[PDB]
Amino acid sequence: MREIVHLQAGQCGNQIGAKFWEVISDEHGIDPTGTYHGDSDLQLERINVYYNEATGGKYVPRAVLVDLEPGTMDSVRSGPFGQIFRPDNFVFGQSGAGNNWAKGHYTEGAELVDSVLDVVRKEAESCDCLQGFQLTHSLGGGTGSGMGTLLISKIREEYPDRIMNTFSVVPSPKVSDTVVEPYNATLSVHQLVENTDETYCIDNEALYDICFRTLKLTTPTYGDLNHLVSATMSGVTTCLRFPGQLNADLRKLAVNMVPFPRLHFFMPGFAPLTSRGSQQYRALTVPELTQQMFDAKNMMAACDPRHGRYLTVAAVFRGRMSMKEVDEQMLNVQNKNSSYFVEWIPNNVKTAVCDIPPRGLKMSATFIGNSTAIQELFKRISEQFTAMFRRKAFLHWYTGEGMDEMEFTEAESNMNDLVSEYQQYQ
Amino acid sequence: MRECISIHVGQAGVQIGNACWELYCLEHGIQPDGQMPSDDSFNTFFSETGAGKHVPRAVFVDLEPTVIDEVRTGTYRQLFHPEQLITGKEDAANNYARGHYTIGKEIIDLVLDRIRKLADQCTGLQGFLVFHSFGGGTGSGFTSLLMERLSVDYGKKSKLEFSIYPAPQVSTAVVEPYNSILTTHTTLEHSDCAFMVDNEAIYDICRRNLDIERPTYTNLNRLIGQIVSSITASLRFDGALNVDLTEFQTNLVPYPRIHFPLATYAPVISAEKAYHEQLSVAEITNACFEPANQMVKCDPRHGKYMACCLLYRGDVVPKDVNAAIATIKTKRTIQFVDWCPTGFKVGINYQPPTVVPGGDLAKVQRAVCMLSNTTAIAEAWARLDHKFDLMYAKRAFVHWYVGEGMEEGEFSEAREDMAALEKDYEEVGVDS
Amino acid sequence: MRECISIHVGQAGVQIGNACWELYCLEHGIQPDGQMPSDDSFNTFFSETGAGKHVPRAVFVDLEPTVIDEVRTGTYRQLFHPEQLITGKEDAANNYARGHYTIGKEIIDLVLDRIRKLADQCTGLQGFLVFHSFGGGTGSGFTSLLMERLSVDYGKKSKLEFSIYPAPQVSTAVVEPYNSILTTHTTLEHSDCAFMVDNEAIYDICRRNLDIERPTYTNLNRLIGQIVSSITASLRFDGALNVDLTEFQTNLVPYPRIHFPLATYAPVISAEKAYHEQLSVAEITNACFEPANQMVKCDPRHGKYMACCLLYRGDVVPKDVNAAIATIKTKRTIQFVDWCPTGFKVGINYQPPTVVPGGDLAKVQRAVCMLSNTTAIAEAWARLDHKFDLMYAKRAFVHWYVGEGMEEGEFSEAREDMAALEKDYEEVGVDS
Amino acid sequence: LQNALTQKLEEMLRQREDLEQVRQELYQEEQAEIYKSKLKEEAEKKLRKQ
Amino acid sequence: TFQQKIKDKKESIYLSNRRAPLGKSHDQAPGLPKGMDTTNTTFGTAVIK
Ligand SMILES: Nc1nc2c(ncn2[C@@H]2O[C@H](COP(=O)(O)OP(=O)(O)OP(=O)(O)O)[C@@H](O)[C@H]2O)c(=O)[nH]1
Ligand SMILES: Nc1nc2c(ncn2[C@@H]2O[C@H](COP(=O)(O)OP(=O)(O)OP(=O)(O)O)[C@@H](O)[C@H]2O)c(=O)[nH]1
Ligand SMILES: Nc1nc2c(ncn2[C@@H]2O[C@H](COP(=O)(O)OP(=O)(O)O)[C@@H](O)[C@H]2O)c(=O)[nH]1
Ligand SMILES: [Mg+2]
Ligand SMILES: [Mg+2]
Repeated sequence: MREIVHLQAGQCGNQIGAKFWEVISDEHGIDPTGTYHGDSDLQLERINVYYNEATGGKYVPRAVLVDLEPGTMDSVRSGPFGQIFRPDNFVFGQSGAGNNWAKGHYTEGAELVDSVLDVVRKEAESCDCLQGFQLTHSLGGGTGSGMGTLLISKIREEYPDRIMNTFSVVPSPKVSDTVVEPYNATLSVHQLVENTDETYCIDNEALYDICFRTLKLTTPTYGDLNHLVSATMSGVTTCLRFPGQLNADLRKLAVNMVPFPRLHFFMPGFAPLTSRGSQQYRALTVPELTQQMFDAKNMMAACDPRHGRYLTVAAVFRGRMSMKEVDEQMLNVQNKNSSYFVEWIPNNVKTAVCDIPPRGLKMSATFIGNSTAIQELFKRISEQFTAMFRRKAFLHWYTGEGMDEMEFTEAESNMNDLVSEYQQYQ
Repeated sequence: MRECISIHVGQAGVQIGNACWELYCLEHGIQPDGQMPSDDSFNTFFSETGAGKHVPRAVFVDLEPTVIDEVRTGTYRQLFHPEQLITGKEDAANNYARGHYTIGKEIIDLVLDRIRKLADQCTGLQGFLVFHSFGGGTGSGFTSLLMERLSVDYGKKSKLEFSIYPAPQVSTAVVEPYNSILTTHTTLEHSDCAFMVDNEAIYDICRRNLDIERPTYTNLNRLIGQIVSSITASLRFDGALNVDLTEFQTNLVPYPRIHFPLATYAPVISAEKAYHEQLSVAEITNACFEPANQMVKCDPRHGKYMACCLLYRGDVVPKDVNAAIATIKTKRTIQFVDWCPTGFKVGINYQPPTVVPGGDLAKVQRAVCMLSNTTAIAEAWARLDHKFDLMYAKRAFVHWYVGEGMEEGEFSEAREDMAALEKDYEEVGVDS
Repeated sequence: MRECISIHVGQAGVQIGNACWELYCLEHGIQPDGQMPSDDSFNTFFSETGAGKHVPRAVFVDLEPTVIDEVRTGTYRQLFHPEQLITGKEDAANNYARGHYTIGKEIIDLVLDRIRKLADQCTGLQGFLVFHSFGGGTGSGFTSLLMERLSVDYGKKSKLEFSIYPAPQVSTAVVEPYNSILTTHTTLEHSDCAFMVDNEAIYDICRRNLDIERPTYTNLNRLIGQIVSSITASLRFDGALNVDLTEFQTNLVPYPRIHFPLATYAPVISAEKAYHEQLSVAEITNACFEPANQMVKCDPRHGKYMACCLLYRGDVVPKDVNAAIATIKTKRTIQFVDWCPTGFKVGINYQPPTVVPGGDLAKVQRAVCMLSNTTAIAEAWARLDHKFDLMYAKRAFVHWYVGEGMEEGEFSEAREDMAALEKDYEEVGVDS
Repeated sequence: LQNALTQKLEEMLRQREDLEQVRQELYQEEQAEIYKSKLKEEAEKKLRKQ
Repeated sequence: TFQQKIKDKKESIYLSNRRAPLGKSHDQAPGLPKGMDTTNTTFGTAVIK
């Protein structure tokens, strides 16, 4: 009735997405074999949202895995929940993109996406009433950002009156795991501004710092970072699958957060992350979660909200709580803290509560916020791109595959247009 | 013989409607299967199948299946008709131009055909009971073209619209002031009488009188459900003087624009408190006109009263009512307009209020429900036009409403009518 | 002393007869073996052999053997006559001239020999009941030359015909616009009353009322089987006001070329919904006139009714029939022609409907079958001549007809008749 | 009659709430045992590496 | 046939298999009260003189 199609592209997209299907199958009760070994009649009530049917009481995900290197999905297929997908939906090439954006958009990805959309077409036409799409990528590479922004514009023309969900990992200032990282971020965000209804920003730097000051982790491997991202992905779209007192689907969150069509980049968060030093001494109340929501350490990007202003803030709760206690707590954050919110919008704060919390936790919630602090993430990319563009460093193979010099200047002008509109509305 | 039709659109009406039909069955002695256990009091709200099942006169309509499909599998799945539970596919999602122009246009023939089938089983019709809220686009966009068709098809039938009002500090949506001004357009012309209740004043009443520290959404609908049961208690039961739905339509509304009464219940008390207090008619009448018990967050002492209607239930003797009425006009704080000395209307009924299972209200012999029409809404509407004008100076959230089919000129057309409605209070509030 | 003869040709006519002669066995208590356990109510349809077997009065003719050969192997082997099951070798193969010109000549002497033999056993003939479909080559080709031998043999006998109308959008053959025109060249001359049923309207009857999402051809033929047993029921049972077969020719055929009525049954409902409803005489007669229950896909609000015949069954009384009929005449939506101030014809029987075991229809006390002669069929026949004209401008599919005996000139002669027959709906639709 | 109906409705709501409570309750000890196994695995891995 | 019965018993859990079997409607016994034979009972209002 309200179906979502999930697409995983790139190494960063596939590793996060493969953990995402392990999280939600535990909440719905699906074994790694694919059969339903579930415990409640409420888990199977709304299961067509993310899953398609099989033969013999089995459920397959509504996912398409695409990447230009076959070696990445060999690790995914050999994983814990790798035996759940359809082998027809695996679409791979043989020559890698080389982390070069002009390869993944013009000369290498342009021959694969004929076979990519045919999987998307027959998986989206089979629905009865489609709501939107999900796509996971990163804004640092040539595979996540080369094919990632190409897949959006092909299906935006095919399905115009729908909603796009892209969960994008943004490049960090200090981590810097790629030499050409400031180039392909500006080239990819030129298409995400015009063609995506909802884009999320995730920082590896912030995801590291959450694991130390809050979870007190000793060895934060790449398994634990995807456990933080996948819990926020499930909390956004919990009103489709679970009953609630005050519910809000995906298009419900499309209207309230986006006042003008240019500003749809959200900083997200999770409410009850707790270390086991203070897990067993913790108190669980609605005022206690609210302290942990608006912490800037809990946000998953390197932007300080006190260096800007908030536009719209929502928090999707999960569990059995009292709705008066929810709203007076979320009114007090606006009355007393008046500077950090804008002045020409009354009641910046939206709320939503569902009755099904995540497993093993009494009360939980997810945080989503729209702030003018995100200009610094875009400003630091624009100044790194400006320094290298003067000397034309690293640029002479992008020009070697049919991509002109004027295309990079067009992206920088459109990038500085986004920074101006955040400061103008501040 | 005499009966009414109940329509529950949006979400906020449905859980109120779920709490109302759980209240109606206990008063008439019907199990939630719908059959009496092993009298024409139920003909106002139920239809008797010849086999022995009572079917409610209710249609439950929403644009999304996640709220109605809990009723098809709930306790009351055996009570309703399976074709009365109308259900769409994709929700309007708080967009007036969705629930009125592009999504509400695919199920209007199904909801109106159920209205014809329910009203053809009728023998004599009194009115309708539509439940909605102002904030949501489902409770605003869909109601507007619902009552546009009922007004044309049914000429002089009453349409008692029950509406939730957006509180000044308690609110959920951010586009909520945009929908409520657009919601007002269907109530100024197609609505005979629309009742106003908000959420924030119920929060304090549960926090002050009930001593509930953490009120929720199931406790608010029980307080609202008593008032809807109190209005229609003069139809299902015999009393000293009985009020029809058409009876108090004339009594409360002065003008073709001012039809927004304010609901109040008394005594709103807990079980640990009423066991010690002596309650009579002379106290529960004064508790209605107290400034701390109005169920809409507004100050009545700023404005002036226009018309009132107090409905008493239970063991009430009508001489004791007259002493209570005469006491009020002697007090100087309660102020009425000089062009209306006859401002009260009384109703006494012999059927006491009932308790609900798992509820928080007390067993009290008599209770009074007050419907007050005052000028205190003037500050409550000068507020909501400032929220609309603040976000419309920079054209915020407009590009969603425009794309679905709604024009831009109707945002200014709705604001100029709210200016005409705001100045109608001050035009009639001054004493000649 | 009252009898009817049924002939089933093609596949669509015969396969309904599997569900038609199934139903007559339950009503009178005849086993499928053909022996009646422990009364002249079955003399219209069954003739009793002196040994005790009861045999039907039906002739089963098909050029293709594969649909009759499953009857000769089934449970109903012991019911029919071995000589009333006539089969050929090769079908008409969706060709008109393979049923009328080439193959239909060789076996029609055996067909009319049986109809001569059945009539000598009968003491009174009231009509014929020929079942076929328009689209096929056997349902269109073979019935056209059957009636023109039939009309020269029996002159004044009624010839009631139950034909499957080709649906507007859904169809299972390609030359159906070619093959449905050729039937009407003779049925406008040699047929007196041809009822219309299509497949797309019953699909949405099953989808909405019965809540059947996956229907088959055994589902549809049980619904059509009820209407024929409701039309005939005034001949087999005693009633308050009975209608003869010749009786509703004069009521329904005002002009010699306007004899195409639409059948409608009510209450067509499932077994879960009817336990909640109060099915009465004043409501099941409104279920016929709503546009969602006509068994032909046409919009009746565009046209106007000419003659209606409401046939009731079960516990119905004459007050509630005509109190509810006069309710219809006050409604502005049902528009009659001004040259028929009276158009309603009423028949009432005393027997309730009978459900088959394993069926999906509910067990209801009463039923109504409506036969409406309307002018809305012009728009149904406008779209089918538009199907013929686009396929004839390029001479598609013509060369299969000329290779069997059919000329090309009769394609122009049959088309010009539909130019006149659609014109006559306007010459009678204009008001004086 | 009102007392009888109130009693039966209270019993029905109590049973449904008990079902929801027990199904929500049986989650946490599984996670506790999972992390106890994780700690034992970490200690064994450290000793094995040394 | 027994292995197909195994397969259909496992396959009966589906939403499509609950909503729409072949040539039938869904199961009406949750809707109707317990212990009532559907084809034997009579639905409607009886007219008594
Ligand atoms: N009293 C009461 N009010 C409610 C309840 N649920 C929601 N509301 C109020 O309804 C307002 C919003 O309108 P809703 O009815 O929830 O939304 P809607 O009309 O269904 O529109 P959509 O959500 O887009 O479908 C909120 O501000 C709440 O205050 C409830 O269960 N009880
Ligand atoms: N309702 C219903 N319609 C049928 C059935 N069988 C065939 N039809 C209709 O008949 C049309 C085709 O014409 P037929 O009567 O089947 O063809 P025919 O007369 O048997 O001609 P031949 O097949 O050559 O012998 C199709 O478009 C169907 O709509 C049936 O069992 N039930
Ligand atoms: N959270 C998370 N991030 C990862 C993981 N693997 C790689 N990354 C990030 O992805 C960035 C590089 O992206 P890249 O591999 O070039 O994207 P690709 O071209 O699509 O393969 C690095 O900065 C890493 O921080 C992972 O398993 N989890
Ligand atoms: Mg809703
Ligand atoms: Mg055939």
